[PDB]
Amino acid sequence: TSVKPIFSRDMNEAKRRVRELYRAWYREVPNTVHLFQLDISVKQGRDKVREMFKKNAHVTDPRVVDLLVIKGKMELEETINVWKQRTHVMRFFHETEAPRPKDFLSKFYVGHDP
Amino acid sequence: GGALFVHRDTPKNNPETPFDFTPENYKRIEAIVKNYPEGHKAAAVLPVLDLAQRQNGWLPISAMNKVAEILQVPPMRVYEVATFYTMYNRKPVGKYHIQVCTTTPCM
Amino acid sequence: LGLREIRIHLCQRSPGSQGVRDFIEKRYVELKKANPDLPILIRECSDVQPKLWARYAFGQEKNVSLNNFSADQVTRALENVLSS
Amino acid sequence: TRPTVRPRNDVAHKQLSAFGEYVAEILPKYVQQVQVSCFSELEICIHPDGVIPVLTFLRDHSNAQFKSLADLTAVDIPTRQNRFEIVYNLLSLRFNSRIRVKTYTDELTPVESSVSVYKAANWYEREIWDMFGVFFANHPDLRRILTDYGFEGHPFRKDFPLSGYVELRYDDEVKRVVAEPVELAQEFRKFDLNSPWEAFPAYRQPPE
Amino acid sequence: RFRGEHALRRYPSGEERCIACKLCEAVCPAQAITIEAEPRADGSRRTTRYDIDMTKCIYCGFCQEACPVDAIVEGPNFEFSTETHEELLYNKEKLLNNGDKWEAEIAANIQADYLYR
Amino acid sequence: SNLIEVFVDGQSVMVEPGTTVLQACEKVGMQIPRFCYHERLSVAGNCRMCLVEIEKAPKVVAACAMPVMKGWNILTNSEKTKKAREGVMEFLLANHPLDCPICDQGGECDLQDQSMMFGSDRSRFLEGKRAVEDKNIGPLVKTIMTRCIQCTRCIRFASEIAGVDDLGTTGRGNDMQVGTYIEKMFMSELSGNIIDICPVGALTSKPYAFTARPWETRKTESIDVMDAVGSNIVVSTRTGEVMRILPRMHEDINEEWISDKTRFAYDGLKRQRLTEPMVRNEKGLLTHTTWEDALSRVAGMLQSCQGNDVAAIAGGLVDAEALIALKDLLNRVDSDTLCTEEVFPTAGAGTDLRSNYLLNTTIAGVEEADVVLLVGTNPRFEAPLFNARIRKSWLHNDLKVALIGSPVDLTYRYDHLGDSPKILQDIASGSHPFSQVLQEAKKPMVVLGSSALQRNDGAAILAAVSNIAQKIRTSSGVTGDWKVMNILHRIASQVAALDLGYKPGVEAIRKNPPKMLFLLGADGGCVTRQDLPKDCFIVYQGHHGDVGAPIADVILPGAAYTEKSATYVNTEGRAQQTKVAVMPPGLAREDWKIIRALSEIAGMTLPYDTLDQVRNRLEEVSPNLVRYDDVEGANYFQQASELSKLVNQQLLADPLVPPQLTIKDFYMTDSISRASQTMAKCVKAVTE
Amino acid sequence: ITVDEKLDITTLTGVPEEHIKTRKARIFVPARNNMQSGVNNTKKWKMEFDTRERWENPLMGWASTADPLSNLVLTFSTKEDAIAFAEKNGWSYDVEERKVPKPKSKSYGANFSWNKRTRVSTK
Amino acid sequence: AKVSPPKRAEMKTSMESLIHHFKLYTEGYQVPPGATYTAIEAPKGEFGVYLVSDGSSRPYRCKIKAPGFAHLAGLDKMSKGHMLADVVAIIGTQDIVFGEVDR
Amino acid sequence: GVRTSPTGEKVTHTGQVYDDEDYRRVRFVGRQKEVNENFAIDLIAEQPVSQVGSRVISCDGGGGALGHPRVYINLDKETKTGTCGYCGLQFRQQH
Amino acid sequence: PTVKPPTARKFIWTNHKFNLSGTPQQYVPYSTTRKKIQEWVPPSTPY
Ligand code: SF4
Ligand code: SF4
Ligand code: SF4
Ligand code: SF4
Ligand code: FES
Ligand SMILES: [Zn+2]
Repeated sequence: TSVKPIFSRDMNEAKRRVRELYRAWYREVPNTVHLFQLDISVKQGRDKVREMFKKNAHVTDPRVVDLLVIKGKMELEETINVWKQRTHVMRFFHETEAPRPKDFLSKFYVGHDP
Repeated sequence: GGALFVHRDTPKNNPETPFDFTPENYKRIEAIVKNYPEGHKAAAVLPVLDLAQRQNGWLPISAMNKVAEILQVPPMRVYEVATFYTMYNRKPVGKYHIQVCTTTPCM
Repeated sequence: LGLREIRIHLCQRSPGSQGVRDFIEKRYVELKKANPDLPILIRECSDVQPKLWARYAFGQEKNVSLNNFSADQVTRALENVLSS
Repeated sequence: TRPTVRPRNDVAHKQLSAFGEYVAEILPKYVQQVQVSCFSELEICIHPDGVIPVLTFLRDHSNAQFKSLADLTAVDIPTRQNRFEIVYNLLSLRFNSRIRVKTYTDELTPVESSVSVYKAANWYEREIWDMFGVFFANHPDLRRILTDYGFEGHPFRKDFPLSGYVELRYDDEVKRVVAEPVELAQEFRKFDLNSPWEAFPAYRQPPE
Repeated sequence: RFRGEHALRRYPSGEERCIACKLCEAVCPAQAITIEAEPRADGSRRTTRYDIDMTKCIYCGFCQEACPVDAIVEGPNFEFSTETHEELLYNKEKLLNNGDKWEAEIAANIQADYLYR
Repeated sequence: SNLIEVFVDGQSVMVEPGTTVLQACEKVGMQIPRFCYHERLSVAGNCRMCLVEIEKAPKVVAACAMPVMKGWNILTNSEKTKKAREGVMEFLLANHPLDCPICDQGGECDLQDQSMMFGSDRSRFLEGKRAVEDKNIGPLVKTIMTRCIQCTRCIRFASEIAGVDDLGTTGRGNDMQVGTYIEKMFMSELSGNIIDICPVGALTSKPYAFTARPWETRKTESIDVMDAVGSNIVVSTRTGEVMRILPRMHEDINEEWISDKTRFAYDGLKRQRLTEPMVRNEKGLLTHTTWEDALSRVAGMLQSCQGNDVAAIAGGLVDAEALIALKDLLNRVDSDTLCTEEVFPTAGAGTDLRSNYLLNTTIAGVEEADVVLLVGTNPRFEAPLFNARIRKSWLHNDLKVALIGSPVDLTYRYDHLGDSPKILQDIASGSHPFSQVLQEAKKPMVVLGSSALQRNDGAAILAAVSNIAQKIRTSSGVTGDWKVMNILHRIASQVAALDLGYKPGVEAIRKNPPKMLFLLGADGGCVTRQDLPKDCFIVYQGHHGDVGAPIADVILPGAAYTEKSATYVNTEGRAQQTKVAVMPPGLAREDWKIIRALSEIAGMTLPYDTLDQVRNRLEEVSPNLVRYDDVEGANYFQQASELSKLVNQQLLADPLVPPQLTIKDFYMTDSISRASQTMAKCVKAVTE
Repeated sequence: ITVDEKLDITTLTGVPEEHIKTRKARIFVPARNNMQSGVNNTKKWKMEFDTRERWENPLMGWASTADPLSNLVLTFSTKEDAIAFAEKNGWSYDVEERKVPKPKSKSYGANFSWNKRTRVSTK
Repeated sequence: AKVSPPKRAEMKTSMESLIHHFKLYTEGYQVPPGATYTAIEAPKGEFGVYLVSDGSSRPYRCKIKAPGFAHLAGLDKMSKGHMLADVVAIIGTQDIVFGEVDR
Repeated sequence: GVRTSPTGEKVTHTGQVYDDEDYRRVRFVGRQKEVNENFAIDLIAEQPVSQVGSRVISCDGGGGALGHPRVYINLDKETKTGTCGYCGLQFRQQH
Repeated sequence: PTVKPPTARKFIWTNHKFNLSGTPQQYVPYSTTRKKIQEWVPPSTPY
């Protein structure tokens, strides 16, 4: 099956680039949380960052990995600058999403087939 | 249609209205039915119903149902035949029925 | 004892199918004559691994594979489950 | 057919057929299908490689100019082994003509930097990235045009429903605009307007 | 031909000229209309709930063209500036009362321009 | 070899010698516009819209009835044809009212479709436009005959398929009225279907009336209940309601036809529906309360109660899923007294060996059947569709139908062999009446309706019928791989039910009085608080319970079929799954999730939370139920035969009768029908 | 080019929220609306989704939901493309088999035949 | 009559006009499949829509061309040589509407 | 003078009246519940029964080009009043 | 209007009152039609 890979031939260099990206984020979490005057502790923010990485951890195809890395350096490229107000950077956090019951008889107890 | 002499329905007044063939006339009907191949016997609906109008100047719906019974055919075919043809009058007329050709070289 | 019910699954055409079908043909009628109450039951195609089930004692069950076993092996197997 | 119908010309038809045929003769590598709309607009199909060579050609060669890029776009078609048709639509300045260049890609396969021919391609490509997600190799820049900064999901593609997956609102809790899973006051009533009978007999496909 | 607010009309000896035929709802480019029609006592058909969101409404004129009987017509009067987002949503009832408030108005307009349409 | 090359627009196609023109054009994708022709109805020359030109031929030929010799070249778009179509469309539109705003079919009617996509754009002929007196017929069918194009469809259908023969035409020229001449009510099973066949707005649905409109409604695949045929329906939903239900084309079942009771039961879908869980307070009344509160009460009594002294019985309309759920719940407790409303005799191992347990010759085989007797039942009403295909076979390829056990009215004029099980027993013996035809029959069929089986003679009658299938199939009856013996059912749920191991009959409960009883849609009065001793604590779980809810100690408002996406089984064994139309009203959770929650509160938990896992263990009961709209033939009839011959039960003298008789029992039966005001209206319209 | 031949199933996380896990997708060929006769609605596979609850809005009563995917439909030429787009796009699916009219033989003359039971009354 | 609705006088009193009215509103006229790019002279410069029609009633994919979407992309080079106080005039001079640019 | 609920609400020409339990009724506190005081049906019986000495007649419903489209209604059956499907105003054939 | 008079139909308002925004007289929109599903009720007689 042919393909035109993007920045990396194998998952090796993929893992390399995502390591780079996570370095960048872990650099600039404090500068942003101080920059937009967020109320979050740097530790907490960093934890949400590494969480957002862990959510996608199961991917294999290094095309997909590389594309996701493009997404990451793109959004980080927007947060390193001021182009994104306090709003969205908070919007990663969910404060105003009501807690969703994940336990069955609570779901059944309300949602009627969610 | 918009232009018609009389519509075609049975609204009322003759559900049970008595009609009976005459025994000699049953002989006649038997003679008629003998003129068709068996397995059909429905071809006689038109001549028998003719005969009905013959002994009774006009056929009530009880005559239609009655013929349908004699020949054991679904009555809707009897009503159908009664309406589709000009001879059969579904409404009473007088003893003498006057008919004139108004169309063409008579016209 | 304890057996509440016994289930079997075959398919129309396959080696396991022909084997346990033969088992049902010859053995089944007398097997059921033996025990009226136990509701042994039969179903239709499971493409491979026809196997069988036995349910009893508060839902406890055991699962054995009938794949291409002889009607002999099936015989002593069900007699094992029933015997207990 | 005289009234009420557009009069059609065969002059432009024959001419454009000749020109497309010509392009096919000179560029056997990249050219796949060269067709002429019966309303006379030449449209060329191109393998997703020679976009740079083909357009470098169509900007030059002095028997064709196409100095101006009209518009760059794409159409999201499922059912195809390659979802998208990248459609280059060009304007010939010298000859009074327009021809189209169609190329294709799936989601992962990029199309490479049409910028180096036409500067006008600069934003069209970005807009395509944001609204579709076709990646463009070594574009000078890639950012979001027409959508929110934190927004995600490449809306125009049919996988993305009419409304979004989020909404905005404000509440005195956090003193900021927030997001919640989309909730409509009205269902967006759906209509089936497609009637049977194949109003158009010509375009029919063979049944199988 | 000016386009105001959405008055329903009725025949002389008012029949609720609306037949319920759903067209005005079907061509609404903002989709904002609602029609639910239960055959009433007389056996004739009218609408139970005929609604408009003047918020969503773009004031096309399409619902004025599509009505076979000219039940709904864009009013002459622009009379507006409600104090709540509630008040801009119209029941069949509010549209009727809008139609009763002025008709010979609309009768003059339609009687003027029906030669053009 | 019995194939013919005939060109279409110069494109050859190979067709059979005697297929029509319209079919020959269907093969390559041409659909020639048409009216009176219909796939299920014999051909007629009425519509005239089917005209098509063949080159070299001066006159235009009608594509409906014209057979195709060799070498016809059929030019569809040749100018002469298009002029013919424009003409025919014009003459049709000559006399027609302008009802499209008021008319019910406006989003559908083929005069509009074919009018735009074929006929001319502007009419002519000012002075004209005849009108017709409209004629009330049934409560189901609203009738405006002015819109009639007089295309003869309704006639041919009523005659051939419906078999009533009460519709016709009276008149000539402009004036021909299509309908009953005497103003008689026309009502029958399958009669409602006529409103689908009328191509124009002449006939329409009275109860569906003016409510909806085609383009606005969202079609949804679904299945049917209330009939064991596993009928196949598509619910038309509008913004969260059910407007009406359409038969869709399925070849082995329904064809395009649907039963009437099904078609009009949707009104009864929502009338009395139960939206809330309810608990009886010590005052002596049943009131409602918090859902999980009631779940905690029932949970409590079920915790403290065990042994065979706890029971559950289901019936009427229930899925397969919740049957599994309840099964493994009460099995997960102690023991299974679980039952169904019908009595299906189990002596010769009826519960297993599904060969004798269902109808094993699918209806696609009845068209290949030759001689079919019938033991007592009323297929006209029980499983109407099945009767429809019976009349189809009998109509086209000749049949001989024998009825046993009661004179009843069938359309197709059966032979009546008398009434007595002794007659059947004497057919097992070599006694003269009939029974030589069976020896002489090629592929025979014998069908035992479960209703007549509900008598205490059940195992006896089933035994004798099995004897018939023996004396046939053993020697000269078997023509090869083939099946004969089989049974059809009434209530839709029972087949999957007893496939799951339920013990049919209420007998077990009557033997062992429970201290707890569960009810899933059981309105059968065979179980009463009168029977169940002292303090019952009986749970009724269902939707709009009329019967047994007054007896209910606890209410669990289970959802109906249009709501839940469930699994059902037709009497042939085709597994068909319903799909969601509108989520249930009020609270009304899905059944198997109610049982699931009850489990998770109980000290025993079912091994799944989700419908996928549900259907997984459903396969772990029987594998067939995960294979959809696909029937597979069983085997092992003989074994069940020797299992039947083992026990002796004398046959009672009571002459059997189908519990349904004439038309009055067709409607209000099945307990969703008792909701709809519609069914009441047509009932008291027949009683007049 | 260094094409870099690669073999794995294609999946996508670059698309919307957790709906992917819960909802099953449906594949079918919509059966002809019976109240019309014509097939042009058919011939094209479609994809629609498990529906979800709708309620009466207390101000008006229009139906309302959080079901962003409710109103989608995607027309496909062949079923292989349906399963392809379902696999690739990541959410589970269920297929229904296509059905067609069964070929028939209609002979107009059979209306009038001598001994055959088929005969058209009224025609 | 099938492309555009009839006037009411013909609508009423005449059948085919009524039908084509009713359907031409409900369903709307069907357009044969094809891909077109039309361009006109609009006061902001060349304007055009690229229509893509499945044989159907509805369109399928149509991307308008905003002259402002092109002209705006030129500020990078055009404004390179003058300070912002005249970047005002640089933006305003080429006719542009940010309602048209975005779309 | 519309039929009035026990609560005081004015029911409508399609009776919408809220039930004493329904909380939604509170939205009418301090502000009027609007309904057209003139019903439709009440104006149908208002109209006389028109009679025509012909067999089959037309209704434009208020004159040409303004009204509902033409339809010819059949008066043949005289045991009921043939009604227009648009207006609703009856017709008969005189005797 | 006096030189060319209105049609003077019977059902038109004879007031044409003001503008109802604000005040206790104000238009409030609300649902039409009739309930939906007609909930069931238990019998008042015990057992
Ligand atoms: S004018 Fe308003 S109500 Fe009429 S079609 Fe346009 S948006 Fe809809
Ligand atoms: S188009 Fe006119 S008559 Fe038809 S539903 Fe709308 S307002 Fe009523
Ligand atoms: S029958 Fe057809 S053409 Fe006639 S009014 Fe109804 S929708 Fe219109
Ligand atoms: S009533 Fe309908 S089906 Fe019967 S002839 Fe008339 S148009 Fe055809
Ligand atoms: S199909 Fe040939 S006449 Fe109607
Ligand atoms: Zn009128």
